[PDB]
Amino acid sequence: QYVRIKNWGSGEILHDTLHHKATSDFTCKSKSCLGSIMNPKSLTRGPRDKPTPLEELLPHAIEFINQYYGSFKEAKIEEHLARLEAVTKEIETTGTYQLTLDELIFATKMAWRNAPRCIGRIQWSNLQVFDARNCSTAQEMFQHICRHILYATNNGNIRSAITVFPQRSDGKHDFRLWNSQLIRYAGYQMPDGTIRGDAATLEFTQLCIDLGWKPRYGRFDVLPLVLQADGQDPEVFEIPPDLVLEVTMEHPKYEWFQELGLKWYALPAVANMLLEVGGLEFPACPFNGWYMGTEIGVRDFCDTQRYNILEEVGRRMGLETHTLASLWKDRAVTEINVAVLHSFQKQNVTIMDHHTASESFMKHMQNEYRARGGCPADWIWLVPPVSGSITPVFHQEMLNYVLSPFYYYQIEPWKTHIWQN
Amino acid sequence: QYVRIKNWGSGEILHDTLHHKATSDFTCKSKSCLGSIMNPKSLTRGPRDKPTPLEELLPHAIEFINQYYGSFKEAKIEEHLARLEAVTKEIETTGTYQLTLDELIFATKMAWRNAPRCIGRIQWSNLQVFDARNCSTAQEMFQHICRHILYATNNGNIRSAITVFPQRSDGKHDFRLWNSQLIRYAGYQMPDGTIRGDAATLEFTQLCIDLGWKPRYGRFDVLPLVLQADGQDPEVFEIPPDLVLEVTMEHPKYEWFQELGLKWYALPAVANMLLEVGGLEFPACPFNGWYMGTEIGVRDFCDTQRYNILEEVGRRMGLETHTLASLWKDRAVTEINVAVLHSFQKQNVTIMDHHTASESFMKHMQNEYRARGGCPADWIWLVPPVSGSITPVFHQEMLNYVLSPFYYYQIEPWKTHIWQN
Ligand code: HEM
Ligand code: HEM
Ligand SMILES: NC1=N[C@H](COc2ccc3c(c2)CNCC3)COc2ccsc21
Ligand SMILES: NC1=N[C@H](COc2ccc3c(c2)CNCC3)COc2ccsc21
Ligand SMILES: C[C@H](O)[C@H](O)[C@@H]1CNc2nc(N)[nH]c(=O)c2N1
Ligand SMILES: C[C@H](O)[C@H](O)[C@@H]1CNc2nc(N)[nH]c(=O)c2N1
Repeated sequence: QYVRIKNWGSGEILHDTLHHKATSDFTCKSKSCLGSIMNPKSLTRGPRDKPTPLEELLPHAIEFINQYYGSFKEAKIEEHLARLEAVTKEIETTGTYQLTLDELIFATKMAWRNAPRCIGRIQWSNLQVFDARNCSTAQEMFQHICRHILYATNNGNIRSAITVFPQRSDGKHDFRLWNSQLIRYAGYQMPDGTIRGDAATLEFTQLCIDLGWKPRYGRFDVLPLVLQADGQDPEVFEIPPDLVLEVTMEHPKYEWFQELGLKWYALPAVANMLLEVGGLEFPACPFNGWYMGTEIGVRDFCDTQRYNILEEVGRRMGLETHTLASLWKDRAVTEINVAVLHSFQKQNVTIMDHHTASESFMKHMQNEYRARGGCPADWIWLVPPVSGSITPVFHQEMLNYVLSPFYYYQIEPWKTHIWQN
Repeated sequence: QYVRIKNWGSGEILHDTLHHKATSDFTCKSKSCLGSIMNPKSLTRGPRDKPTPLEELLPHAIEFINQYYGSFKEAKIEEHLARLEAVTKEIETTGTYQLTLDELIFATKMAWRNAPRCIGRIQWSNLQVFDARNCSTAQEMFQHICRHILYATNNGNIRSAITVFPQRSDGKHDFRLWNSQLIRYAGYQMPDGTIRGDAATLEFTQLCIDLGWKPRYGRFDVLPLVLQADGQDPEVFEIPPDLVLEVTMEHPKYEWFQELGLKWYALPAVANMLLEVGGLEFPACPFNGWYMGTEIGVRDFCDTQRYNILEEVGRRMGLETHTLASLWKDRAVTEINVAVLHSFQKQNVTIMDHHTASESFMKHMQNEYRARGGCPADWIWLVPPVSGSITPVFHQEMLNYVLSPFYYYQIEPWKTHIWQN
C-alpha cells in the first residue's frame, strides 16, 4: 500500500505511494545494497543502433500523454483524446512522434522534479526551455549553447534553463555534448611532472587537445565545447570569453585569501545527460540552475583529486596542519566556504549556502508528499559534503526510485563513437 | 563473479566477491532503494515462541563450524571433523547446541567484523569476551554488567568488551536489556513544560519511573539498568555511580564553555542488540568500544532532538545566529567538537576524532578486501556527521550486505513482552 518514512529530527511520518510508479530494476540487488555507487546501470541509458521497438514506444507514449493531460487542474478530455490518437497515428506512420513544445516544457520540469540527486528541486517549475529540436549542424549547436549560457548567466542573476536538441532517431545520428559541464576548467600535466588546473579533467583536456584545441597551460582555462551533431564526429568550439562570468575568491577577513589567486565560474550546467520521456530519448539537453556553495568551496577546492587547496589554507591560518585531531581541516574548509559565499555575494552572483538549501529541500519534499505521495530522493547525494547532521536532510529517511520523465547518465561518447575519419 | 568498486579520491578499484556469502533479502527492493532507512527489517531479528526448526539450525551450525575451523592458519581436520559430529549429535539429542568459548570468541569478533555500520572495525580482533551464558537471575545479569563496565572503563583507558548472556532457547525465556545503551542519560518533561536532560529518552525514562525508579530531574542523570532474565519481567537496577566515568566539557580557549555545565560519559556501549551465529541467537550481549568525537560533539549535543546546544554556543561566540548563510552553525559545531576532544584528552579518556577514524577505516577496508575480497559497509553510517567529503570514506564506493555471524537490532522489548504481573 505505502512505504512508511520517518524524520528522526521531528518524529514526523510520511507515507510513500509514488514509488509504485517506479520503472524497471534499480541499482540495489536483494541480498546487497549498491546505494553508494556513483554510476550504476540503473541510472544510465546507453546508445542504440536501431529505432525503439514500437511495442515499447507506444505504451510509454500513451503513458506520458496521460500524465500530461492529467496534470491540468481543469481537464480537457477532448484534447486529451485527440492527442492520444494523433500520437498513435504519428507512431504508425513515422515510427516515432514529436512532442508539442508544451509537452516538452512539462517533461523537462517533471524530469527535474524526478531527479533523486537534486537538492534544488523546490524550483522545479521555474525553468526556461529552449527548443533546438530542429538543430542540424555543430555550428548551430554552438550558437544555441552560447544563447543558453548568455540567458542563464544574466550578468550574475542566474536563471534556470535547458536546451533540447533533436531526439534520438535510429541511434546513429545522436546529438551529444562530449563535455561533462558546459563550463569547466582544463587540467594539464606540466613538464616538471606537476598538475596544473583541474586534475579531474586531465584526460578530457588531452582529448580536446587531440582534436585541435590549443592548450593554454593556465590554472583556470575554460575548456572548449566538443559538439557532436547528427551522429557526426565532434567539433571543437572555444566558448566566447565574454559569456563566461567568473568570481574572484576573497575572504571577508583574511586579506591573504585573495593571494591564493583562486576563482570559479558562476554557471553550473550539466552537458552530458539524457532526457527520457514518453519513450523518446534526448541525448543532448544541457541544463543549468545556480550553485550551492559547497560544490565549489568543498568539492572543487578541497577534494584531493581536484584543486586540493585545503592544506595551503591550513598553513595560512597557521593551524596544526600536521595533527588531524586538531580538526584543522574542519576550520579550514569552513573559511573556504565563507570565502565562496562572500565572493559570490559581493559580486552579485546568485548562490545558496547548503544550510538554506537543505531547509529548502525539506519544504519541497513535504510539498511533494502532499502533492503526490512521494519524492524520489538519494540521501547520499542530498546530504551536503560538510556539516551533514547539522542539516535537516540528514535526519530525513528517503526512498530513491526512478520515475519518468527522467534525466539519465550516458556512456562516455568517446567509448562508443564510430569515427567517420 | 565480482562487483567492481571504486574510490574516486585515488581512482583505486576493488573487486568484491564476499557479497556472495550474503544472507537472505536486504532492505532495498528492486525498483526502489531503502538505504537511508534506520531500522529496516533486514537488520532486525525479532522474537520467537518456539525453538528453531532443526532443518534450519543444523545447516547453519555446520556452516559456522566450517568457518571457524577454516579460520586457522594451520588446519585441524581431525578436530574439525570431531566437532562437526559432536554438534550434530548435540542438536539431535538436545535440539540445539552450545558453542565452545573459543568459537564464541571467534563469533563475537566476526560479528563485529561484519557490522556494516561500524567505522572502528580495524580493532575487530581486539575484543575481551565475558562468558555469562550460565547466568540465571537479573541480579546476576546486573553483576556481570557492572564487571563489564568496570573492565571496559579502565579508569579512562577504554578497552573493547562484550558480555554474552544465555542464548535464546524457546524464545519464551529471553535474556534482554531493555536499555539501548548501558550508559545513557534520562530526559524529563518538567512542570513548566520544558524538557530537561536527553529529550530522546523521555519515554524510556518514564518507563524506568513506572517500574519504580526514582527520577532525579537532573540534566545528566544516568538511567538505571532494566534487566530481563530468563523471560521474566524486567527489574530496575541503578548503576553504581563509581562505575560511571564522566568528562567535564571544556574548551582550550573559550573559558565560558565550561560555564555551559556540560559533560558526557566515557563509555559507549550497545545494550539491546542480538548476536546471531551458527543458527543460535543471543538476545542479550552488550558490547562496547570507545567514542569517536562526533557522536558527542555533533549528535548528542547538536541534534535538535537531543541536547540541542548549537544556538547557545553560537551566541556565546557572538555569531550571526540569525543568518544561516553566515555559516555560524559550521563554526559552532567545530568548536564543540574541539571541546569534546580537548576534554577527553585532558582527562586521559580514550577517544578518536572522525578524521583519524575515517583513515583508519580505509586501511581496514583495504586489509579486508585483501584478506577476504570484501567488507560489508554502510556508507550512510560510515561517513561522519560533519565534514563528509573531507574524510576519505566519503569518496569510497561500498557494498552493504548481511553476513553471519552478525549483530541485529530487535523489536523494542516492551512491545512484545508478556508480563507475568
Ligand atoms: C535552481 C538551482 C538548482 C540548484 C541550487 C541545484 C543544485 C544541485 C546540486 C548541489 C547538485 C549536486 C551536484 C554534484 O554533487 O555534483 C545537483 C544535482 C542535480 N541537479 Fe540540481 N540544482 C538546481 C537546478 C537544477 C535544474 C534546473 C535541473 C534540471 C532541469 C537540475 C538537475 C539535477 C540533476 C539531474 C542532478 C544530478 C547530477 C548528477 O548526477 O551529476 N538541477 N543539483
Ligand atoms: C574500538 C572502538 C570502536 C569505535 C571507535 C567504534 C565506533 C562506532 C561508531 C562511531 C558507530 C556509530 C554509532 C552511531 O552513529 O550511533 C559505531 C557503530 C557500530 N559499532 Fe562500532 N566502534 C568500536 C567498537 C565496536 C565493537 C567492540 C563492536 C562490537 C563488538 C562494535 C559494533 C558496532 C555496531 C553493531 C554498530 C551499529 C550500531 C547501531 O546500529 O546502532 N563497534 N561504532
Ligand atoms: N548546481 C548544480 N551543480 C551540478 C552541475 O555543475 C557542475 C559544475 C562543475 C563540476 C560538477 C558539476 C561536477 N563535479 C566536477 C566539476 C549538478 O547539476 C546541476 C544542474 C543544474 S544546477 C546543477
Ligand atoms: N562508539 C560506539 N558508539 C555507539 C554506542 O554508544 C552510544 C552511546 C549513546 C547514544 C548512542 C550510542 C546512540 N545515539 C543516542 C545516544 C554504537 O556502538 C558502539 C559499539 C561499540 S563502541 C560504539
Ligand atoms: C562514493 C560516493 O557515492 C561519491 O563520493 C559521493 C557521495 N555523494 C555525493 N553527493 C553529491 N551531491 N555529489 C557527489 O559527487 C557525491 N559523490
Ligand atoms: C535518516 C538517516 O538514515 C539517519 O539520520 C542517519 C544517517 N546516518 C547515521 N550515521 C550514523 N553513524 N549514525 C546515525 O545515527 C545515522 N542516522
